[PDB]
Amino acid sequence: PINDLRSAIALLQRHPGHYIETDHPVDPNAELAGVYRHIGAGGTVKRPTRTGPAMMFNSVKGYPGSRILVGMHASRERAALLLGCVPSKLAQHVGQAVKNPVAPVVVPASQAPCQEQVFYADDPDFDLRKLLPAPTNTPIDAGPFFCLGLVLASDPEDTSLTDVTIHRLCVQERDELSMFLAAGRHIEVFRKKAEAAGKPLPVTINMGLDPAIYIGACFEAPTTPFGYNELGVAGALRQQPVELVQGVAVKEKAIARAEIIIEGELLPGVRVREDQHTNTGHAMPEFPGYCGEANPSLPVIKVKAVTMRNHAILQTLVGPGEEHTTLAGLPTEASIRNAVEEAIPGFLQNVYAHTAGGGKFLGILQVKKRQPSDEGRQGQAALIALATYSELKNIILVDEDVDIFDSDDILWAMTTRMQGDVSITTLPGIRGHQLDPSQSPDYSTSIRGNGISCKTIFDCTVPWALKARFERAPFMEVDPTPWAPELF
Amino acid sequence: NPINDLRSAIALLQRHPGHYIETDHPVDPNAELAGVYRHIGAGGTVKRPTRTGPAMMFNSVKGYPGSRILVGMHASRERAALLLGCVPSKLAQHVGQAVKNPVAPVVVPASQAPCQEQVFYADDPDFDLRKLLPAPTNTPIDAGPFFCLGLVLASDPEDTSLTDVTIHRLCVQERDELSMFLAAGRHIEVFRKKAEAAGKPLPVTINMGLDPAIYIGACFEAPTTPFGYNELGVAGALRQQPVELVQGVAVKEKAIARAEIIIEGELLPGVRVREDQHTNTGHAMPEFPGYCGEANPSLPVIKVKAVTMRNHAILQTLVGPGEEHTTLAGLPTEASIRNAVEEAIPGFLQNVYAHTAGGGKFLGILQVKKRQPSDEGRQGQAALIALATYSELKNIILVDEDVDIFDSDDILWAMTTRMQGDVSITTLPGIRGHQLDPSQSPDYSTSIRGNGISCKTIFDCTVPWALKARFERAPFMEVDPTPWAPELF
Repeated sequence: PINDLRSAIALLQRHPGHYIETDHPVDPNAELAGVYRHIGAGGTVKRPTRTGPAMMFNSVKGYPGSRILVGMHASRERAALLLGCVPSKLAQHVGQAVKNPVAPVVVPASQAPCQEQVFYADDPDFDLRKLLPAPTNTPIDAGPFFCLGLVLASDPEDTSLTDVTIHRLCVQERDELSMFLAAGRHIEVFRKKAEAAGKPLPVTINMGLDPAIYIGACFEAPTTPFGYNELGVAGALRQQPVELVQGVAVKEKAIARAEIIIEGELLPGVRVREDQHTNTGHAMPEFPGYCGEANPSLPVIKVKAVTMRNHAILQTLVGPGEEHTTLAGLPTEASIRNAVEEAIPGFLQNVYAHTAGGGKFLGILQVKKRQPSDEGRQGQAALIALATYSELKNIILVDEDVDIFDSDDILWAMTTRMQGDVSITTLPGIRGHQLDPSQSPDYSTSIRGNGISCKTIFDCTVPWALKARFERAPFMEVDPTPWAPELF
Repeated sequence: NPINDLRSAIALLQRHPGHYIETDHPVDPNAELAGVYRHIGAGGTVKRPTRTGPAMMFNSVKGYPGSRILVGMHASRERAALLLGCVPSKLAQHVGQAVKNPVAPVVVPASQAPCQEQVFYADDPDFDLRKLLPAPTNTPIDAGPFFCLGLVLASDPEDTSLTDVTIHRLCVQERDELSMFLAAGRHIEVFRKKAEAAGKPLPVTINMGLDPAIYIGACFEAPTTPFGYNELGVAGALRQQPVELVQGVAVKEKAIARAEIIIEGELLPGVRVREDQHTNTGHAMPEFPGYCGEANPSLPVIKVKAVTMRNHAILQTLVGPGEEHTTLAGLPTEASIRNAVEEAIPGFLQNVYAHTAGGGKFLGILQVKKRQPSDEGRQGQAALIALATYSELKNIILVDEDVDIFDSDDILWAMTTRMQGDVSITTLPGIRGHQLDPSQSPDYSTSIRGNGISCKTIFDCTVPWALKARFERAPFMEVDPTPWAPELF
C-alpha cells in the first residue's frame, strides 16, 4: 500500500512513463523549472510544454546529497493512478472520501520517519539557504520558493481548533521565511489572535507527502475536537489514518511520514517585502499563467528547527501548470457536482475544471436532457456552478456525447452546436478573481474594480426538440486490440 | 396560555385586536364565501380590491348548521410572526433556527386525541362527504369544492419507517371520493407508485385545522429518521412541546391528535379522474400567481374510509390563495436563500423577501450591505446564489440596507433613483422557471423553447461602491414621536 511519498513513487515505477530520474546536474535557480517546462509542467505554462512524468533531480548544483522532485501531481492520469480510480471519476472518488473521513492519529516519534535527522536553528552554523535547495520558477521571482508546504496550525486560545492548508513560502534569511495567509482562513484568524496579544503562532510546514494528503487537504472539511480534519480525506482514501507526531521545537504537530518538516512560528508585529533581496517587483508565476506581483507586506516565519528523514526528498512544483490544476480543480469539480446533483438529480453527467483556467476560471459541464422538461435546465446548472464557485469565469455546457476532457471536442461543440446570438449569455459586474488580468476597468467599462469580470455561459447543448438531428456518426462498436495489440 | 392546536392559536389572536373576527351573517360556501374574504383579508396576488386583515370565522354556513369555516389564518406576515413570538422581519430566521433543532413528535392513545371526538365511517350507506363538510369553492369556475390546507401523512408501503408529511389540495368528487394531486419526485408519490404496482392502495390521513406552527414548519425541508415524520419537528421546536400523533381509526396511518378534522382514505390504484369531471369548467382553482389553473386530466382518487373530527369542528382553508400562500411558500424560500448566501458570503446579505407579488416564489428581494470595496460585484453573486437555490424564482431585485424591502413603494424608489436601465439590468434567457407563469410561453418570446421556461432578470438597484457617499438618504433627526401623538403608538 501507499502511506508516504516514497511508496507512491514505487507504484509509479510499476507504470512506465509516470516517473523518471536524472543525474545530470541542475541549478535550482531557474534552471530546474526551465527544464521541467519542456517535460511535464503543462497547464497554463507557455508552450512548448506537455504533461509528462514526475521528475527527480538527483544532482543539485550547490546542494550535495539533496534531491528535488517536481510534477508529482502534474497529471490527472497520474493522480487517479495514485488513488486507484478512473481519471474521469477522480473527483467523484475523492468526494466520496470527503463524506466518510478517517480521523488522523498521534503516534510516537519512533514511528515518525520525518525526525530521523534534526537541525535546530540556534546552532550558529545553521542556514536554511544551505540546508534546503528551494527552487525558483523564473529568473524574476522574489526569491527561492517552497510551493508545497502543508501548513498545520492551531488556535492559540483553544488548541482543539486546527487548520490544514497548503501555502507557498519565500526564503528570506538564514532562519526566516515569508508566508502569505489568505484573509478569512482559520490560520490567519489564529495569527491575528496571537499578534493581538503580542505572541507568536507556532506552525509546521510539512513537505514531501502522500499525494492523498495534498489532494485531500484542498477540500473543505467539517470540524471536530482536535480535528486536523482535512487529513481525514487521505485517511479515507487509504483506509489508514494519517499519523501525526509532536513537533521537536514548536507547540504544534507534524506529519509523521513526511520527507521534510520546517518548524517555526509566525512572528508578531513584523512585515517584510516579498522581493526585498531581488527587487524584481514580482513574486512568482500564478496559476493563470502570468507573473504575480510581489506582496509588499508579508508576515515572517521564524524557523526554530528543520527535521527530515535520511536522504530527504524535497518536493515542490513548477508552473504551477497542471500541478495546480489537479490540486485546485478536483475540489472545484466536487463542489459543483454536489450542488447540481442536489438540485437536479441525475442531470449532470460530469464536470471538468479545465486546465486552461488552472482548474478555477473555466468550468465545463456535461449534461444529459432525458425529458422535455430538461430543456432550460442546462442554464440552471450553469447558474448553480457559478453560485457554488464564485471564482469561476466562463461556463461551457455540452451533452453526454462530448468528451469534456478533449479540448478539440469542446471546440467542436462550440462550432456545430452553437449560435452566437442565441447560445451566449453574458453576466457583467460579477466578482471573480484578482489574478485574471483582463478583470480590469482598463479592459471593460462595465468593470468597476480589479477582480470584477463579465461572466459568460456558452450553451453548446442541443435544444431538446432537435436532438434527433444532432446524432454523431455512429461507428460500429469493436475492440481494436487484435488489429494493433501494441497500441493497447 | 401556550399554543398546541388551532383553538389555542385563535385565543392568542383575540388578545391582539385586528387579527381575528367572527360573523354570524349567513354565507354561501359556493363562491360567496371567498368573494367576501377577497375584500377583507385575501391579499396577495388576488385582483383588487383586496388587502391583508384579520383571519375570519364564518359561524353561519348556508345549508350547514353547526359548521363554521375558517380562512386567512396565515394571510399576514405580522399575524404569522405574532403566532410564533418574533418580529415579522426576523420571521424567516426564527423558523430556520427551529428547523435546525427539531423536536420529534410523539404518539398518544385516543384518550388524548381531540381530533377523534367524532367518527364517521364511510361504510354507512347514508354517509356523504357533502353533507358532512362544507368545502368551499373559491370561484364559480372552480372544478368543484376544494380543501386547500390538508396536511397529508403517509408511509412507505414497504418500509413503514419511511414517512412523508406534506400539504395538498383536494377536490370533492363523490360522496366518498376525492381527487388529490401529488408532485412528482416527492416521497409520498414514490410511496404511491410502489403500492399501485402491486395493485394495493396507499393509506393516508388528511389533517386539517392545525397549529399554525405545524402548517408553517411543514413547508420546510426536513431530514429523514426512522418513523420520523420530520416536518413536524419544526412545530415541536417552535412550541418546545412535541406534536402529538394518534393511530388511525380506519386506515394504516397516524393522524394529528390535536387536529380539527381528519379524513382517512386510500389512494386507489389504476383509477384516474379528471378534476372538473362534474363541472366541466376546464379549470381547477385559482393559483398563487393570480390566475385560474387548468383542470388536471389524470388525478389519483382518494377513497375515504372514515372522517374524524372534534366537537364543533372548525373547517380551515384559504382564499386566494393570496397572502396565505405567500406566507407558507415564501418563508421556506427566504430561509434557504439566506442560508446559501450566508454560507457563501458571510455578513453580506442583510435580509431577503419572497415578495407577495410573486406569490412567495417568483420575485425575490435581496437586501445587501457593501462594507468594503471588495463587496462591489458580490451583489450579482448574491443574486446568482438565490436563483441557483430557488429555481422557480424569476426576477431578483438588489437593494441596500437603507431600503425597506417589505415596502413596495420603497422598492420602486430604489428602481427609480439607484438604477440605469442600460447598466443595471441583466437578462438571462432560456432558464426553466415555473409552468404557472403564463408569460413563460413560446408565444410570449422567441427565446423561450417551451412552457415553464423564462427569461430571468436581475435588477441591480444597489449604489455602486465608489458613489455611496453621494446616495445618502436625507438624515432626519432620530426622535421618539410618542409624546406628540400617543394614540398612534
